[PDB]
Amino acid sequence: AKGEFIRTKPHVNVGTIGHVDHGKTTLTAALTFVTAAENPNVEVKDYGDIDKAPEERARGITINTAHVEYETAKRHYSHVDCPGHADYIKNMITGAAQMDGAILVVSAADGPMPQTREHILLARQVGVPYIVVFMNKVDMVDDPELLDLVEMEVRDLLNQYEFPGDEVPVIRGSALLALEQMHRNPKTRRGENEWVDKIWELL
RNA sequence: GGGUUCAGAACGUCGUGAGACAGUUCGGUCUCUAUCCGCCACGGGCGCAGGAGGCUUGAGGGGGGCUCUUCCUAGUACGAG
Ligand SMILES: Nc1nc2c(ncn2[C@@H]2O[C@H](COP(=O)(O)OP(=O)(O)CP(=O)(O)O)[C@@H](O)[C@H]2O)c(=O)[nH]1
Ligand SMILES: [Mg+2]
Repeated sequence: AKGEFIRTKPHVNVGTIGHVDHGKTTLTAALTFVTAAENPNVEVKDYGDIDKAPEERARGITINTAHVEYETAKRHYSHVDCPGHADYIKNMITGAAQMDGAILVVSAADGPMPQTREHILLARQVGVPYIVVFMNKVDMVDDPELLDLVEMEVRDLLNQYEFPGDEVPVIRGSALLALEQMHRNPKTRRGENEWVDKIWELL
């Protein structure tokens, strides 16, 4: 009652970094629910069990790199979910020392923060060729052209440590909402619900 | 009436002694009846510029005024955390 792994598509490890409280984990649980419906072989994880360690849970934050499995009819992924803060950097650095690609995560409301830097810096010294940004917390105050300033300065940061910043695919949206509807929408593909389609732009 | 503050008894101690010490130590009677002012209640009498059965206004008095936890705004202002 464990089942044999059926290697169909190719496997690639992608991790998720970025400062604290910026949606790193939820965005992670999201990719689980999102990519779920449109294909089996995923096994759903939630904001709760993604961070099953007491305190990590009861206390609020993420303390240990997760490790999630979700695919696409295109490519199979293994998602290593790093923690924000400092202190635990010794656990993100270990999560990072793996992941082929890093799904960077910045927040519209806050913008690139102190850890956002170092993480990127570690990625340039860990050996994570390729980064993808994902502005989260966008569903905040109508910023006609403010969230645009983020993608202007975040790219400045990436192209500040030898990263294709100007090329880096900066998706936009919210993970909470995206998650939320999915949370109460198990089965349901893309090209339908608002935000859910914002996750796929990233996937 | 547990402490002190009578009489008994003892310790230490001081005194030849009787005795002595806010030094200890055990014991050791706390008084049915409220006249007046005061107070809580309750009436009788006369008064209210005509006699009565009812229902009332409220000057002025009194009473009562308290506080904690948790959830939501929101893990949002602020904060590297
Ligand atoms: N407004 C808004 N809030 C969101 C969004 N995504 C997440 N959040 C908020 O952040 C909370 C937890 O975020 P989480 O994903 O764990 O943050 P994190 O990136 O893991 C921070 P660390 O890993 O360092 O502990 C959520 O319960 C929610 O209130 C979003 O897209 N918009
Ligand atoms: Mg986390």
